[PDB]
Formats: sequence, structure tokens, C-alpha cells
Amino acid sequence: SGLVPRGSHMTPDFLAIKVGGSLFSRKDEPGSLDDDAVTRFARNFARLAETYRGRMVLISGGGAAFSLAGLTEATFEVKKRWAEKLRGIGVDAFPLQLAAMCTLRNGIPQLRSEVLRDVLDHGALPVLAGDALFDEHGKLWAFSSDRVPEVLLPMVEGRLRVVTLTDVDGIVTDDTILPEVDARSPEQAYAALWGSSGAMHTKLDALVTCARRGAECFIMRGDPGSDLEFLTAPFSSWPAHVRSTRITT
Amino acid sequence: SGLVPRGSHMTPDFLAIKVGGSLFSRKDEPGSLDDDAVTRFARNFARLAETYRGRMVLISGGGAAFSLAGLTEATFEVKKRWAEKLRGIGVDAFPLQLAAMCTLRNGIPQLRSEVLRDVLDHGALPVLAGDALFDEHGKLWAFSSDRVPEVLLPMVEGRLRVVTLTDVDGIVTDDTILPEVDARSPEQAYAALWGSSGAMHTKLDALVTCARRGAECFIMRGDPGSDLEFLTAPFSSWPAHVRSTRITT
Ligand SMILES: Nc1ncnc2c1ncn2[C@@H]1O[C@H](COP(=O)(O)OP(=O)(O)O)[C@@H](O)[C@H]1O
Ligand SMILES: Nc1ncnc2c1ncn2[C@@H]1O[C@H](COP(=O)(O)OP(=O)(O)O)[C@@H](O)[C@H]1O
Ligand SMILES: C[C@@H]1O[C@@H]1P(=O)(O)OP(=O)(O)O
Ligand SMILES: C[C@@H]1O[C@@H]1P(=O)(O)OP(=O)(O)O
Ligand SMILES: [Mg+2]
Ligand SMILES: [Mg+2]
Repeated sequence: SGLVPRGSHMTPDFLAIKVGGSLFSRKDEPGSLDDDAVTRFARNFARLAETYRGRMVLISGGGAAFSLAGLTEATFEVKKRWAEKLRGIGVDAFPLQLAAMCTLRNGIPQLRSEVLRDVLDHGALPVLAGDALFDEHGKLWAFSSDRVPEVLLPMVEGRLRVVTLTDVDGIVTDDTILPEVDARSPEQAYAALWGSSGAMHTKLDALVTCARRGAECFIMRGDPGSDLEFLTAPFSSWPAHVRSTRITT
Repeated sequence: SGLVPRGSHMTPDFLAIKVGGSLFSRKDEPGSLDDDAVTRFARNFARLAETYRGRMVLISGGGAAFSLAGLTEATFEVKKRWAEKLRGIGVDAFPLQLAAMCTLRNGIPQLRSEVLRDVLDHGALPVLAGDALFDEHGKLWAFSSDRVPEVLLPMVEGRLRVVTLTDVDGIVTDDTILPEVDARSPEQAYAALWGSSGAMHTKLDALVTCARRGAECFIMRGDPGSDLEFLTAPFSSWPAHVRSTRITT
């Protein structure tokens, strides 16, 4: 509860990188991943993981009453595919079932397993994804990958950077990207989604939630072969070609 | 830490049923499950789960430095196969990754996630298996399915019955099955394995560990189509045809 120095000149202490399903699969082609995209992304994620050893999670999107239980199995497969690929290039990537670690209480995700923190402290790379989570009444709910960074908020010390890679450069207004969103008052960003129609709304809600708890959050375009080293760097030092929507408080 | 009434006349409060890989797969045929065996076993397990609603786990055997991480993925698949089958017949079966819930400390498994207890309290059937677990130094270890019942010991109240279904009727001495093993002094059972050669040794170690902490443990032959209703009943009420090795204190 100490004073945390923050700003565009500061280096993040922790990276939560989420890779959208759009970027490595097609809905028209169920349970089929684009292996080339996974391969190329994995190379870039591997470099980040070495710098942020024990200070990063990779969150995968994608993945095919109690019937929702199949979701846990579907998203486990996606985590396996990333982790296998990453281990193949020397990263200590370990998939973790969020449903075994987290439950919902009054709608808020609750981390209920100490294992995630231990895995990080051991210097491994947790590979996470969305899931089917139980609430306090025993009902299952689909918990989007986009919301996984929320589960990190009480656990991460220091400066959390959350980056959601998607198939657009940010929040589009009209015609142009919105470069900055103030999480204390983001009504303009929500108004832009209404202009352009719920995937991005879930992203915004999640990243506003994280930004209100100090995180530096980005919506930006992913590309399998793109160098991501700049995500280790202070925002003010980013290359000029990089486009994003930045959500902060 | 109260007085728990125990004995062959008493009904178990909780069932941990482990199904050996031998019973629904072949090592000569990697990652291939016998679907007919899984189907038939699932029918029998479903009946037990209805009686022991919230009071049972199913533990699957089988399943194909940091390379051990692939084990978590291999045993997740096996848990998925059981859970899918069980949900298909109306059981609320939910696979849980033990590696996300449990770590090793001084060689002892430690339950580190509250989720298992919640899932049980919600009346669902956890489907478990062996796994790759981290220790306190960040090293992965293969943790046998046969040892999963140990993780339940601090969590289960009342009378725990552990049943390990395998491809033999019990511990064979010489020629005959050993019907009773006293966990306080089981040197004779260990001597029998030396006669007949480490799968059964792991079983014995695990079940002795559980029996020393009050559990009523059995090694017995599994058969996909065999009725298992007797496993809800006091030992003294079991049908006369049933053969097993019973491990108690
Ligand atoms: N104002 C907006 N700006 C950008 N994208 C938007 C907007 N409103 C809705 N979207 C949609 O959100 C999509 C990104 O979310 P989604 O399909 O869930 O991606 P992912 O697979 O990367 O999670 C974009 O492709 C876009 O169609
Ligand atoms: N004294 C013994 N009695 C019975 N089985 C024994 C004994 N010693 C070794 N075993 C072996 O243990 C095997 C059961 O263990 P295992 O192959 O690991 O089965 P599962 O797949 O059911 O875990 C038997 O098939 C048997 O070969
Ligand atoms: C809970 C479920 O996994 C889905 P998602 O909403 O996480 O995935 P997206 O990046 O659009 O595939
Ligand atoms: C940890 C790993 O799963 C293996 P097992 O030793 O649990 O399985 P068995 O019943 O002989 O297949
Ligand atoms: Mg989405
Ligand atoms: Mg075995």
C-alpha cells in the first residue's frame, strides 16, 4: 500500500500479454489453430519471457447448465498448444487451469490457489486462458480471456502492464484510433464502440478495471512476426510507428 | 480431531476411486484409450457419484528438466476423456489440474487451492489424475495417480474409503491374495511384492500413508462392466464373491 512511482518514463515490473483468438485461429474452422501464427508469435513471446522471467503471464484467447464444463477442457487445449510451442524453443512454459485456481464471488474473480504466484517465483511462464468458473452458488460462468488480467491485480506488486493484442489497432472512433482513455471517465471510448458495435466491450471493461487499480493497459494490433521488445520499455520510449489505445488513470 | 467411529460395520463418508490405466488403455498403443471400457466404467462410476454426491472423487491413471511439464498436459487429456463421458450420462463431472492446486514441500503434497473443496461442496464430481508438481525449489516431479488420495487426507472429514482398481485382485503372495494388511506393520505385504516384483509398490506406499491417517483402503480388480454399488456399503456387508486387499490401521 506504499507509494508506487508511475508514469510514461517508468519500466513495467510485470507484463500480462493476451493474444486474441482472431490472431491464430478462424471461427469458420473450429478447433483448428494456425500453427505458423502460433510459431511466430511464440518466438516473440519467448524474448519477452526471458526479460520478464517470473514477471510475465501469457493469456490465450480462442478455444471451442453444467454443459459449460466443456469450456475448461477447450481452453486447456489452447493453453497446451502455446505451452508446447514455447517449451520447444526453450521457455519454461506451464499451462494452468484458471478454473482450478479461481472462483467468482459477487461477480468478482477470486484467486484461491497459491500455485500461480509460486510458479512465477520459480521463474516459469504461466500460460493462462479464459475458463468456466464456479461462483459461490455452484453455477458455472464463462469467464473471458480478456478478463484474466483482473485476477492478477491483487497479486502483482509494482507496475503492471497489460497488453491485449487484437486484430485492430485500438478503439476506433468513427476513421481514427483513440490514443488515450482515462479509466476514471471512459464514457467516450464506450460511445465509440456503439458507433462501431461484444468482444471489444469486454476488453474495455477489463482494462478499465485494471487501470483503476494502477495498471497500464493497451489495446493494440497483434501480428505473428512483429517484434515486441518495445513492450519491455517505458511508454515514452516506444517506437514512433506503434499504434495503440492506452488506458490509464 | 474428534472421535470418529470406525469399523467394518460403518458406511464411508467419502469415496476416492482410482481407475488404473491398465484397465482402459494399452502401453503398446500410446494415447489410445479403449472407449468401450471408458463407457462401461463411467456408467458404474456414475451410480456411485449420485449416492456420494459431493462426497467422491474419481482419479484416473494413464496418460502419455522442465520437459516433465508435458505430463500435466497428458494427464489433463485423460481427465477430459473421463469427464466428457460422465457428463454425457448426466454426471456433473469437472476435471481439475492437480498441478494448479498442489505443490510438494519436503516431499509431501500440499493442497494449495480451495477450489477442490468448493467443487465438492457444490455437489460436483472432481475428476483428478497424476501430474507434474512443482516442489519448493521449482523442480518438477512426476506424482503418480496412485498418490492422489494422499492429497485428500487433510481435507476429508469423517470416514475416507480409498479404492484402487487394478488388473490384479490384490497383493499376491507367492499363489494367493493377501486379504488384510495392517498399515502400522505392513512388512509382509512389501515382502510379497519382492517375490512378484514399481506400480504396486507405489500403490502400497500411498494406501499405507492414507490408512495411517484413518482411511479404509483397497486394492482390487477393476472390470468395466462390474457393478460397484457395494463400494457404498460397510465392508462387512460386501458380497462374498468380492476379492481385495484391505489396508487399515
Ligand atoms: N470501436 C471499436 N474499435 C475497434 N474494434 C472494435 C470497436 N467496436 C467493436 N470492435 C470489434 O472488436 C474486435 C476485436 O475483438 P475480438 O473479435 O473479440 O478479438 P480477439 O479475438 O482479438 O479477442 C474488432 O475486430 C472489432 O470488430
Ligand atoms: N505382489 C503383487 N501382487 C499383485 N500385483 C503385483 C505384485 N507385485 C507387482 N505387481 C504388479 O502391479 C501391477 C498393478 O500395477 P500397475 O501395472 O501400475 O496397474 P494400474 O495400471 O492398474 O496402475 C500388476 O499387474 C502386477 O504385475
Ligand atoms: C472464455 C472463452 O475463451 C473465450 P475468449 O472470450 O477468451 O476469446 P477471444 O480472444 O475473442 O477468442
Ligand atoms: C503421473 C502419471 O500418470 C501416471 P500413473 O502412475 O498415475 O498411472 P497408471 O494407473 O499405472 O497409468
Ligand atoms: Mg474476444
Ligand atoms: Mg501404476
